[PDB]
Amino acid sequence: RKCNTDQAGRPKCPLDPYFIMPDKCKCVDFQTLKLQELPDAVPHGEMPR
Amino acid sequence: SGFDDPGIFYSDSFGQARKSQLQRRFKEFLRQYRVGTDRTGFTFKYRDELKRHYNLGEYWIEVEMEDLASFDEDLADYLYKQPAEHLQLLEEAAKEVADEVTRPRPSGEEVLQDIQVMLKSDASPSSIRSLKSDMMSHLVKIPGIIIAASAVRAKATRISIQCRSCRNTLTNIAMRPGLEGYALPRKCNTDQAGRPKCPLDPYFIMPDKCKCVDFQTLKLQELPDAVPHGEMPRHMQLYCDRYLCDKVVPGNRVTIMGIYSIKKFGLTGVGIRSSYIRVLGIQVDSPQEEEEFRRLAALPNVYEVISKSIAPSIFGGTDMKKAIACLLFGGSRKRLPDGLTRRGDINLLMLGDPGTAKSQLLKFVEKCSPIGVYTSGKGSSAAGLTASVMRDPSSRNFIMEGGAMVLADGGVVCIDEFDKMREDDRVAIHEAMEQQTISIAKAGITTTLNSRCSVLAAAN
Amino acid sequence: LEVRDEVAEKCQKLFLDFLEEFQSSDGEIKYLQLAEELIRPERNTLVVSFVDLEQFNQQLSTTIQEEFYRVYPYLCRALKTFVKDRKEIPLAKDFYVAFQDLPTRHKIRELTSSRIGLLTRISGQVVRTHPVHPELVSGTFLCLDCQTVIRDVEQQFKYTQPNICRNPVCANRRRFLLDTNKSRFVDFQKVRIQETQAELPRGSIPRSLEVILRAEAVESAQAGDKCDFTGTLIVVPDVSKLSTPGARAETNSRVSGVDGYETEGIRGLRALGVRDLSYRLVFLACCVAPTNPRFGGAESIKNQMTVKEWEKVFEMSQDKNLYHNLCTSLFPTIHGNDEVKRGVLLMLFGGVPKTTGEGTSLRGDINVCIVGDPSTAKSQFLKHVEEFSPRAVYTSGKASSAAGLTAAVVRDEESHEFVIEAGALMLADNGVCCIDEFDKMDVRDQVAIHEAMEQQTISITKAGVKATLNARTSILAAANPISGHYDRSKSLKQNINLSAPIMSRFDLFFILVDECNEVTDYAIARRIVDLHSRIEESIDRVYSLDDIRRYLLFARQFKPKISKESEDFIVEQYKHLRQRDGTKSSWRITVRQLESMIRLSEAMARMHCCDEVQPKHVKEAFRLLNKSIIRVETP
Amino acid sequence: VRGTPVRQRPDLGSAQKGLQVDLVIWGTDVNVAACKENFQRFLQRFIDPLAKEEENVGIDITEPLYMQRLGEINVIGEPFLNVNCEHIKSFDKNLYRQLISYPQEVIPTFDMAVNEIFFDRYPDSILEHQIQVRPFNALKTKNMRNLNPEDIDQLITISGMVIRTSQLIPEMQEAFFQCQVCAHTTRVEMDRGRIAEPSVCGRCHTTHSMALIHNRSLFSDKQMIKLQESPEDMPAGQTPHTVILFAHNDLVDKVQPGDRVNVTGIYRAVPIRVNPRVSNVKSVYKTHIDVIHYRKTDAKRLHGLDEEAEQKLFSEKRVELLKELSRKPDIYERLASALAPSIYEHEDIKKGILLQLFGGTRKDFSHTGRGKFRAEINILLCGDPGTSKSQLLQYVYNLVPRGQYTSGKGSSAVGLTAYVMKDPETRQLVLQTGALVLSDNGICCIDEFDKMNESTRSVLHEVMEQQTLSIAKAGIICQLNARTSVLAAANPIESQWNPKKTTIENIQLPHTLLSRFDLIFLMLDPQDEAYDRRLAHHLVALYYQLDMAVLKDYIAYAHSTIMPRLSEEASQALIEAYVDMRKIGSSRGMVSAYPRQLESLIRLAEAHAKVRLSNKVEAIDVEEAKRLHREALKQSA
DNA sequence: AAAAAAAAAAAAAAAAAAAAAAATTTTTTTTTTTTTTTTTTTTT
Ligand SMILES: Nc1ncnc2c1ncn2[C@@H]1O[C@H](COP(=O)(O)OP(=O)(O)O)[C@@H](O)[C@H]1O
Ligand SMILES: Nc1ncnc2c1ncn2[C@@H]1O[C@H](COP(=O)(O)OP(=O)(O)O)[C@@H](O)[C@H]1O
Ligand SMILES: [Mg+2]
Ligand SMILES: [Mg+2]
Ligand SMILES: [Zn+2]
Ligand SMILES: [Zn+2]
Ligand SMILES: [Zn+2]
Repeated sequence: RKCNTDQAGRPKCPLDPYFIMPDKCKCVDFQTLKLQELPDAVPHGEMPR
Repeated sequence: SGFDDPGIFYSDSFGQARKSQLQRRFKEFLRQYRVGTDRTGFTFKYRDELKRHYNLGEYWIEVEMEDLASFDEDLADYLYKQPAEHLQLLEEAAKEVADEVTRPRPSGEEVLQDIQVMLKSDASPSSIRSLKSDMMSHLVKIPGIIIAASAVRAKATRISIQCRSCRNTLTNIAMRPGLEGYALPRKCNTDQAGRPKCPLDPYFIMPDKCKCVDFQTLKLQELPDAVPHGEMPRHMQLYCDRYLCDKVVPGNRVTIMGIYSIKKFGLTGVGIRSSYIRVLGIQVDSPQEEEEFRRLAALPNVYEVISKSIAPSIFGGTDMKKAIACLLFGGSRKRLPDGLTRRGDINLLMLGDPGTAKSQLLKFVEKCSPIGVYTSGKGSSAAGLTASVMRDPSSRNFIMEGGAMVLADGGVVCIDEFDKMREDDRVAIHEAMEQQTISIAKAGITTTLNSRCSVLAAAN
Repeated sequence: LEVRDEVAEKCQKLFLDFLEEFQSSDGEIKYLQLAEELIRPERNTLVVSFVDLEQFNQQLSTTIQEEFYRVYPYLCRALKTFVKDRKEIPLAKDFYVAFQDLPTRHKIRELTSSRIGLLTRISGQVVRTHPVHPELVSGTFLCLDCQTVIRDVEQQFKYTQPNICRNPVCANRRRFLLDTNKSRFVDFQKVRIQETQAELPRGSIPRSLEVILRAEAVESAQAGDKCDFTGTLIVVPDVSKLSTPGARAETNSRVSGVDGYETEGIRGLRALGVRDLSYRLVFLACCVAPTNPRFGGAESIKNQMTVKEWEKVFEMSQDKNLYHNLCTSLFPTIHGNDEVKRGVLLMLFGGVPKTTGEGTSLRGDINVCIVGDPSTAKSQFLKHVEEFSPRAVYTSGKASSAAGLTAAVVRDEESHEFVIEAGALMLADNGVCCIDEFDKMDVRDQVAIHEAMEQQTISITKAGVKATLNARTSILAAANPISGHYDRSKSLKQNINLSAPIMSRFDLFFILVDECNEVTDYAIARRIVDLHSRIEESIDRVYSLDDIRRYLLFARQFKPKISKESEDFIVEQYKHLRQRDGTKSSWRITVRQLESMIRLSEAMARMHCCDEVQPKHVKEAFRLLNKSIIRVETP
Repeated sequence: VRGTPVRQRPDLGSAQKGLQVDLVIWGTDVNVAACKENFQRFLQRFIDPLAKEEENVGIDITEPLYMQRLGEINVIGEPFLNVNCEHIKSFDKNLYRQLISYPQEVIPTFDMAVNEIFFDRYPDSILEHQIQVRPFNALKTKNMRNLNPEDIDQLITISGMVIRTSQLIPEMQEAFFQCQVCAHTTRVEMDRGRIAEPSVCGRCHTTHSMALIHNRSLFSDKQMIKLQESPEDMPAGQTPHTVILFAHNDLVDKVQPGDRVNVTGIYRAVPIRVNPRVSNVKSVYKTHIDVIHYRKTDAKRLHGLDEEAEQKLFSEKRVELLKELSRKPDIYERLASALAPSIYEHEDIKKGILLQLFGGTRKDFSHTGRGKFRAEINILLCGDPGTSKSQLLQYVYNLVPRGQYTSGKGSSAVGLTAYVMKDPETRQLVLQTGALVLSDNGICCIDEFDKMNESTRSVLHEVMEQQTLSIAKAGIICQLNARTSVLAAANPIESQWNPKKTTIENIQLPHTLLSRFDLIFLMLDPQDEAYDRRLAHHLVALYYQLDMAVLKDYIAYAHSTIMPRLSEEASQALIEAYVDMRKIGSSRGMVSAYPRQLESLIRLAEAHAKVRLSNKVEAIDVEEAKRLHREALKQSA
């Protein structure tokens, strides 16, 4: 929320000063799967969880 | 197409009188106050005043409350009851009428400066004891003696502030006059689409682009005669502004007209707000004359009439009158190409029995000279006979205490009891009476103060 | 200093006098006797008659009719005094006053703005009814800048926060937290009604408006009814109804904007409190009655019967020849077609639905089909049934997509719930649906009504709501033969193009051949021309339409047995019917025809309001089926 | 002024400041005093020179015209004075320019003038509010697409067809505020479209204690009328164009869909907010009209149902002229020849169309139980694409009020009955009606009826049978009215009436639908040589080229006054006629008779009775019905 | 070969997810200016 320098100048850094540096982020692969209950596992009248 | 934002435009107005009409009636007062009788020939006093002052580069005028009431009674009542904003209207009227009278001004002064409309009344003053709460924010008139006058510091009437991110400006905000503060805005209004906004407190006060005017914080004190028997004198601050600065000095006895007020610095002895008087007006307690004096030169018995008239009540001593007239006129100074100074003052001494009118004659000469100081040989009460330089502890400025010899420069010092004076004073006057320059070389600095007085000395 | 509404308080005084001093013809204070019943729970309104108002005091009556909105809470508090003084009710309970029997009447086209805020009554067909909810009337709030509670702020048909915090040195207009327990609500149902078919202008869609039903007049309306409503026309605030700027409120304070905060744009509008004022008419029904009431009020309905109508239906039941009398009364216009008359009458009476121990829902309704050559009064019979009965919905062929045919879905515009909009089968529930051009229904929906006929129920699961809607309606179908003309040398299943299961489900089938026989032709011509020349007379319905309609409603609740002798006759006669089947009929005989015959025997017992189906009924039912089923005529 | 308040005028719009400039109102030269006196001068002096007693009904012509209008106002009690912009133009031009160019102020000056004259006369009458002038018949704006923005906030007259009318929209007028501390009340009139809320009580002085109470504030009406312009000058390749009208207070609901109107109103251009919620507005401005006057009178069309219902519509001399026309011997043929002069000698066809225009006797049936009964006539015109059946349908569509036109499979059942659409103006799923419902109480002219696929032909059965219509869908579940008369134009199979095919197969329409119809004219080609020559001379004369007014008056009077009832002679004639029709109908090659054809004979007898203004249907009527129903279908041949 | 029925396509309308957008002064610290007091050094 607040820059931590104590040396930004005679004035201070504004409120919420940080912008994410996109290039300097090291990232990974991720995947949102939609797993559905096993059809033989589902009880008779219910619906697949 | 959406890359610009051209400004708004508006037009002149086509079609309890409103403040704009009070502005109009102040404009009428200035433009039409006719003072000169039809027998005496007429003149528009304030139109001529604005013209002359604005040409000179004075930017102020002096409007009498009596004239205001005579031309328009309701305006006078309005200024007495609610001076502040109605004074603002009056200043705007002075600006506009100034523009009218000097509309085709030459180049180099194209901008129209503001005008300070000082006001002076003739109503007898109230008393500092009588400045109770009910008389507050109404124009009050007060006598007093100033005792301390601070230095003229620059205070801002209109400012501009830049945004730290977008670098756009809020040019020419108006600072409310007085000792009135101003909280900065906390949002950059300049919104740009599809972009993150400027930060929370974006604004920094651009110092290059402001309008600033002087101001002086004086201290006024109850008139010592006006104080009751058992009572300490009352005091009041004053806030002199833009041409009331340096119009007075400490020690001067003055009458003021101003708005009894309060210091407005935020909502930060419960409920008390330190108070002052935003002073509007100050008073301090020809060819005809030149022709009279030329005739007086032309007279045969100018010597005799002056001699008689300087001691009309002092019996005898006609020769004494002669010599003292010669003194009061004084000789003449010369500064040859050698680089030296030749004294022009005439110095007289009266070594007399304790009966004659020595001290009375001195009192006459101090009254009758323009710049006259009557001092003993040991100075006067809390007032030295000769200047003294001091180095301040805190600011290490040179505080010069001025005595008789320097206060009364180009005039007469009546040194009563010349036969008793301190040795340091004696050694000072030894050269202050033939060089007229008192030299003081303290651990700080060398100075050669100018004591160009004439010594009328009285002793037993 | 609590300024008083002088006229409203005088109205409170005079109406309190009316309540406590108006006495019936018998001499007792009728509204004291009615206010006796508000002590009970689940009851918070009196029903005061506007004619009584007029008789007691014309001045107060005209004042209420002209200033109904302003006086309404005052009349409610007058009732509160009138009941609290006598009985020891809970102090917090609120009360209401319901007007009826109002002399004047208006129309949904007549409900103009000048009628705002003053009493008015209209008629309408209740399209749909949203669920019951608690609605906030008087709210208690808490200001979140000084924690002072602001008490009893009124809700003007919108969630209203207090206009400014009651504390003088706190100008909170934004941050308020509702204190739910301290606030008081009113039970509330929103319903949609539309213009009655009689009142349509030329080329005009039926307008529809929303009617709010406050406490105790809340479930009285129902979808499909024909209800008169009485109450105020109010205006409920709307917002963002138009894309063009319109009338907008704003404070009259002359504030300006300082530099850097200038009251412009969004900041400016929020500062001045600008808000559009877009409204919409929303009727506020104070009371609701059927527009054509059945009664002035089997054992419960019998108690509801007045003495005159009770003896009328009694002598109706005791009447013999009621059979042909009902035929004539239902169909004075028709000539001949006695088999169709009989079948449709029995259809109106219906059979007895039953259900097995296992859970098989035996059908009780009896569906009829009229098939014949063109211009043989088929659509006329369906129109007669429509115009006669209540809960008699009508539709024709390809004029009804399936969603409106059976059921649709909408989301509650107020809450999260969903309103299951009622289709033709639902509106015909426990009644009749007259389907015309039945043969020309798409498969997609003819299967839907087939499901309705099999199960008496349709379960809709669509667009985020599931429900199992009941529809016990009976179907009267009209079916044009293939080629336009019926062919007696072919079987019925190849004359028409219904699905085999649909044809199986159909209980009765009538064949109307347009043969050219001139004695009959003279009869028909004389009949219809007589009708046209003498419209108003030339009808001799021996029992009025209201009389027989009441008789149907009263007869419906009698459920016949089947005695052992009648059962013996049933089985032997079905055996004889199979012997006939064993030449050949145009549509073969199965066990479904046994089912049809027993249901029609039940419906004849229902016509005579018996508790036992007798051989008379069985014989007549068999005769009906035997004459319905015809021999295919090969040359 | 007799203590009679001047009423709010929402039509003129939000009032302006009314600033005065010394050279009138700012930017507009009107000279309110000059306008008021000029309008008084017009209102006394004007005597219409070239007018007609037929036009001005019940008005002494030589006597002061608009003062007699004021007298009608006094006796009736309707404070509306319908002034004619052409009268104003004829009397003086500059006043008319003032009215056309600056209506927004020129109207209240006229109302002030008219009230001055009104209580100069009649200082004892009672009126519910002051008199409101309503100008009309401006210079007809031929093509509204040609309206520049230099014509914004002027007065215009357009002609169109009302397609939609919204529900009532309230309009705040007197914001009634109540303090929530001391319950002090106040009222703020609509200042300039805004409600300056009081912001401080006037009795306890608390700030922002005053809440607006909605349903104690008085309101007005407003209704959005969606109209499509039917200009008389269509440029090249310009599609037609809907337009939005706003009708205020008493003008609400006085025009129903399908009604062709001449609407006179002030043009308006309004901003449109970019989103529903934001306050930015597009620099492009949508426009609409605020409506002062409805006028449902046009020379080329018959009197609408409103003019039928009104009583004081024909002078005594005009009704007597109608009576003696009824006494004329051959009035049936006179009117038949009067219909469609540009078509040659189709006397039977034009007699049928005439009977259709007359209709029959709309018979009440409510307590009979029979349900609604079609009292109208349906006609089919069967022929190859050489005859002029399309010409007849075009002519009847032009000539009728509440006409609608369809051709072939350029339609559908959904767009014929109704559909659900998001209105662009309110963002609401409103319901819209199709052609059959639009032409509710008039004529639907269907062309190329054979090429009408089964879905969009099966809906016509409902209309022709019941006069009702059902739309049971997810949109709404209701039952609209559609009491139209169908004028169908069909073609035989393979576009030619070949001889070696009976009539029903050559037509090839469903037999039930042909039963629905009430007359079926087979325009075979007569090969006759003299007919050929007369037709040829007729068309070439059509190149080298009764009154519509008397026709309209006779038809409208017949509708208004005389509803025939059967006579016993006619009933016996009808029974005999139908049994004879069935007896000839043994041969089913022709279109066999039905009880529906008996009903058709009933209706045609009633139509002949109305042609005679009979009030009693007689054997002459029934015999003409038989003869027409035989010559149509050509059952002799 | 043309009509009827069914399937697919095109286009408008609605429901939820997740990324964007907007609002937004007051109290404490502490340096600097000023005054005051005790002492030592210097002068009478
Ligand atoms: N020669 C004189 N003429 C007039 N008044 C005199 C004279 N001598 C003394 N006095 C009076 O005596 C008083 C003392 O005068 P002052 O000049 O003070 O005497 P000194 O000069 O001796 O002190 C004064 O009030 C004055 O009026
Ligand atoms: N037996 C009859 N009795 C009375 N009216 C009849 C009879 N047969 C036919 N009609 C007349 O025929 C008209 C149309 O019959 P309708 O049933 O609508 O034909 P469809 O069965 O093709 O719809 C009815 O309005 C009715 O007056
Ligand atoms: Mg002395
Ligand atoms: Mg039918
Ligand atoms: Zn910025
Ligand atoms: Zn608060
Ligand atoms: Zn109040």
